[PDB]
Amino acid sequence: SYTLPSLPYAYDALEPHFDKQTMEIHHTKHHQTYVNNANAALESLPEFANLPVEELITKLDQLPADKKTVLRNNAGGHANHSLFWKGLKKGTTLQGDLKAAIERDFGSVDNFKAEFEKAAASRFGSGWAWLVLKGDKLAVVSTANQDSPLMGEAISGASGFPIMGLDVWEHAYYLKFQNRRPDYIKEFWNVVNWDEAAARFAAKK
Amino acid sequence: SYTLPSLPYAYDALEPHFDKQTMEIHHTKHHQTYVNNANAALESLPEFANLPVEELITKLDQLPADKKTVLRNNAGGHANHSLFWKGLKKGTTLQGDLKAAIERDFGSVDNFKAEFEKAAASRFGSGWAWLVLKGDKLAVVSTANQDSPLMGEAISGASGFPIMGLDVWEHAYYLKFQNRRPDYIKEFWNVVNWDEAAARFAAKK
Ligand SMILES: [Mn+2]
Ligand SMILES: [Mn+2]
Repeated sequence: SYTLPSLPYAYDALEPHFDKQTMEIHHTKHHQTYVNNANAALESLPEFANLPVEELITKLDQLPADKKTVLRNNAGGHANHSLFWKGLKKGTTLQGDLKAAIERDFGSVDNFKAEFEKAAASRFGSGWAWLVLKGDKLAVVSTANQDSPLMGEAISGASGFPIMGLDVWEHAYYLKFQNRRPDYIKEFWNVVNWDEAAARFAAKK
Repeated sequence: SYTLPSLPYAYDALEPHFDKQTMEIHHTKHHQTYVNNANAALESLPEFANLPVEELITKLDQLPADKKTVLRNNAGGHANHSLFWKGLKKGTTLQGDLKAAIERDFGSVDNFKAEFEKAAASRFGSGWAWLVLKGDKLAVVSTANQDSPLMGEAISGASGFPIMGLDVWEHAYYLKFQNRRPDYIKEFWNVVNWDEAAARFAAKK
């Protein structure tokens, strides 16, 4: 039984970058729905229901053929948004090991940002832009809908351990930005939680 | 080169069903961008640039590998939205041979509406819900992002001649309905142009 996590901050804690109205709807309506549908799909699968959502999405091919898609979509949605909320915070600073790794793997922070922005803006339709750790190297990848790199290349077209990510489904930015996804992407730099990103980069698991 | 077609009515002609602000943005920003992106990719393809968009999406497999996805997405977007605007109109009535065909193929108008509503709601992520004519029979199907049944089954996962369609990308309904897509789908019944659908059904292609 998956529980919708509470946000680690107020709905307007990311203002003036991400709007409070969207933060509320995004959490209480969209995430709520993924949790509901994932839970409904796992009702007849107690063997899989006890696994953490992050582990479940790595075992999608282990599910009954008729449960793969519904759980890929909703367990993926739950896993992705849970990471999203924790990966957002104002006032942090990229530094330490993670900053060194980005400069090492991308040449510079600006280099990395340009590549991330490209992935985020070029994601056609619904999806996510990610900064992942593929073994020893950091990389920028994107996925469609609620797919996660944790699902593997065969399913998601991407792979690696997510360090941080940006939701580019239109519901994530339409109320305030409408079609202006690039403005939303720029604002993201102001709220991406480098402290949590650093924590994940340290864990690597 | 492609050009953004003018709407067949004022931006507020679909009120109180589809909001005027969305009609404006959807047309002048979203549709415009597909036209812009398609033209940019076709600049270097004089042998394809002269083709009507509806014809171009039937030959995506003929394009250079590096041009297939960008044109599938943008030429698809242009073709889809062009159909969409003409497929909307207030005050129409589903009747004639189209209605009889719907009743024959789905058992009843209400049965058809339920199936269309289901397909429209079940399209996960960005996409379209379609009423298509194939094998001389009407059927409900959905496609991802800007894919069209006219692109064929291999690419779009669907086939047939579109009679009418509903855009379920979040930008099409978020301003007024937010996450409540089913409500948006219900309102669609109030603006779906049965006259144009009937004309398309008559022509058969
Ligand atoms: Mn989201
Ligand atoms: Mn659209």
